[PDB]
Amino acid sequence: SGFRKMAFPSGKVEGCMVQVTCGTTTLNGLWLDDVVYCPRHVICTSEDMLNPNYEDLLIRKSNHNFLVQAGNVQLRVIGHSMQNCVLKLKVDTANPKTPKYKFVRIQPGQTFSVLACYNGSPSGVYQCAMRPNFTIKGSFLNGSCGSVGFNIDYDCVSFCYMHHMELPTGVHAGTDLEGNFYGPFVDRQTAQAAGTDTTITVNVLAWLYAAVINGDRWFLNRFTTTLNDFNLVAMKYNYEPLTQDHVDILGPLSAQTGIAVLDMCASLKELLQNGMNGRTILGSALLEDEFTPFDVVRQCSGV
Amino acid sequence: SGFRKMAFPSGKVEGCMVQVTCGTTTLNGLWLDDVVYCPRHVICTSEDMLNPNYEDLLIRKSNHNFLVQAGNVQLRVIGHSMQNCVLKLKVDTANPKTPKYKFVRIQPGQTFSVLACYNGSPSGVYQCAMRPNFTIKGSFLNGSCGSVGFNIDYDCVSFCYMHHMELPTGVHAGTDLEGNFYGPFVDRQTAQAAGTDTTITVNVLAWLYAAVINGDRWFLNRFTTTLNDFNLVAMKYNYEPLTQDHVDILGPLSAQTGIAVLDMCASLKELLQNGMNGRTILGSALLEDEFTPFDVVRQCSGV
Ligand SMILES: *C(=O)[C@H](C[C@@H]1CCCNC1=O)NC(=O)[C@H](CCCC)NC(=O)/C=C/c1ccccc1
Ligand SMILES: *C(=O)[C@H](C[C@@H]1CCCNC1=O)NC(=O)[C@H](CCCC)NC(=O)/C=C/c1ccccc1
Repeated sequence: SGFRKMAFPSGKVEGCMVQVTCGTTTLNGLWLDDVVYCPRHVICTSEDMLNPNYEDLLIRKSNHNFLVQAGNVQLRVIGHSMQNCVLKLKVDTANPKTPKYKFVRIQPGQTFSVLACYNGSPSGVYQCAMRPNFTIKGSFLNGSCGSVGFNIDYDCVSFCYMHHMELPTGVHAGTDLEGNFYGPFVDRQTAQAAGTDTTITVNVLAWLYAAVINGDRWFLNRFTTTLNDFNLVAMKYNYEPLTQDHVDILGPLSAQTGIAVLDMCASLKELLQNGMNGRTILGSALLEDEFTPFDVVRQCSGV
Repeated sequence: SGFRKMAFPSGKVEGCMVQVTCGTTTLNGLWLDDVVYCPRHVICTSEDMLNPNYEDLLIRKSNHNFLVQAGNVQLRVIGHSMQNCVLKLKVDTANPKTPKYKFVRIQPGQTFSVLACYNGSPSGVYQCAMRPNFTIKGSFLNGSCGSVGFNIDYDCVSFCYMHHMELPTGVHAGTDLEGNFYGPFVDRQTAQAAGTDTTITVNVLAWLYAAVINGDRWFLNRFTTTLNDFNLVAMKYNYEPLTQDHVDILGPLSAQTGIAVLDMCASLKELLQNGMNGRTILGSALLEDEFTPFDVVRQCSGV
C-alpha cells in the first residue's frame, strides 16, 4: 500500500551525463554512443539572444570551441551539427555506459522522470507531467539546461525531454531529443509566456482509482453520470474533455476496483462542485492530475 | 525556480540490489563488499510468525538455504549471522559496484530517498520523511522488503533504512542497517499500530521559506511573534515544539529571504488559525512538512 510521486531509477541516465562548455557558458550534455546532445543556446553570447541566427553562430564555431568533460576525462569533439534546437557534438569515444535507448516525443498529459543535473553531475530525480499547455512544472536552476526527462520500459530508456529555459511564471520549457520544442516556445529572448492551462481529467480519475485501491473511499457515491453531463461540468471547471478512449484506458482500474468509470465520474463532479470540506485524498487537499493510468497500475500492482 | 519532492540519484544504490530467497520467501538484499544484508524475517514460515524465536529458525538454517542472485549471477553464501533484525549473508564475491558508504541512523523529521525494489530489481525512487512516530509514508507492495532508504553527500551513500513491514493504517516500518527498528515495532505478527503522529514544525517553516524563494508570498505579514506564543499555538494544532536550535537552523533561509524566523512563525500561526481560504502554496492546499531546511537550501540554491 501507499501512493507516492515515484520516479524511474536514474542509474542508466546518470551514466550518460557530461558537461559541455562553449565560451563562458557551461551546461549539461547527453552522451550516447559517440554523440553528445545539448541545447544549441550554449553557443549564444548575451550580446546576441535578442535575435540570434543560430545558424550564424554555428558556422562561426569550430570543434575546438566545444569543451566536453565526462567526469574528469575530456572528450575530443570531432564534428558538430545542428538538429533543430539541439546540437550534436560527435566525439572520438563511444560512451561505454550507453543504455538501450529511444528518442520519443510525449503527449500533454503524459508523465516522465527528470534527472536534474549541474556541471554534468546529477543532483536529484523527480517526476513531471507535460502540461496541456506544453510547459512542465519542474525544479531547475541556472546551469540545469541539458538535463533530460525520460521513461524506462524494461531496460530501454525512452528519452523525451531536454531542458532549455524557464518562463516568467516559473514553469519550464524544453525540446524533445530531436530538438523540437514542446509548445510555442523559442530559444531566444522574448516576452513568451505559458498559454492557458487545463486539468488532465483522465489522470485525476486514475488518481481517484489509486485512492480507492489504497483504502480512501469517502468521495464515492451511488450516483452515475453520462459522459455528456460529466463533460459539461468538466468544461465549467477548466478540465479537459473525457473521451471514450480515456474511459477505455481506465478499464483495468475500473475492473480491479469494481467501480465503473462513469460511476467515478459522478464522484469527480461532486468533488468539483462541493470541494472536499476539509478532507484529503491520498494526502492531498487538491485533486491531483500528474499520475497517468499507467503510473497508477504500475505502482498499485495488486493493491 | 520551482520546488519538487526530489530524490537523490539512485544509480549508486541500484548497483547494490540483489535478490534473496529462503524457502518460498523472496525479497531484496543489499550487497556491499562481500556481505548481503536483508530482513531476517526471510527465514520465517507462515506457521511461525506469531512468536518466532528468530534465533531458533537461524540455528536450523545452513548457508545453502539462502539463494542470492545478482542479476543473473548466483552468489555463493559462505557464512550467515544475525545482527538484530537484519541478516548478514557473507558471499564469496565482493560487489565490484560497492560505493563509498556509511550506515547512519536518522532522526524523526529527517528525509531520505527510497529505492523501491522487487526481486532484486529497482522499480522507482521517491522521497520519504521519518515521521515523529517513527513510521514512514511510503509505497511498498509485497516483495518490497529489503528495499533501502538513503541520502548521498558528495559520493558517499549514507544508508539509513531497510524496509520490513506495513502497519494496518497503510504506513511502513523498518530498521536502520544495523537491524534496529525505528519505533516500537517488531518483526512478528501482532496488532501493532502507529502511535500518535505530529507535524514537523521546523520543516513546515523551511517549506514556507522555499515558497518565498519561489515567489509565493501571499501568506506573509508584518506581524512577529514570540517563540513562546508560537509554541502555544503549535501545541494546539498537534505541531511539534519549535526550539531555539530549529530557529538557528533556519538562519540561512531567513538571511536569504530577509524574513526573520519569528516573522515567518507569525505567518504560520495565522495559517493554522485561518486556513488558506482557497489559496495554495507551492502547489499545495496543505502545509507540507517533509522538506528539511537542508532539502530547501540544496534545491533552492540561489533562487
Ligand atoms: C540553462 O541552464 C538555463 C536555465 C534557466 C535559467 C535560470 C532559471 N531556471 C532555468 O531553468 N537556461 C537559460 O538561461 C535560458 C537561455 C535562453 C536562450 C537564449 N533562458 C531562460 O531560461 C529565461 C529565463 C527568463 C524568465 C523570464 C523572462 C525572461 C527570461
Ligand atoms: C516484505 O516484502 C513484505 C512487504 C509488506 C507486505 C505487503 C504490504 N506492504 C508491505 O510493505 N513484508 C511483510 O509481509 C511483513 C512480514 C512480517 C514479519 C513476520 N508483514 C507485514 O507487512 C504485515 C502487514 C500487516 C498489516 C496489518 C495487519 C497485519 C499485518
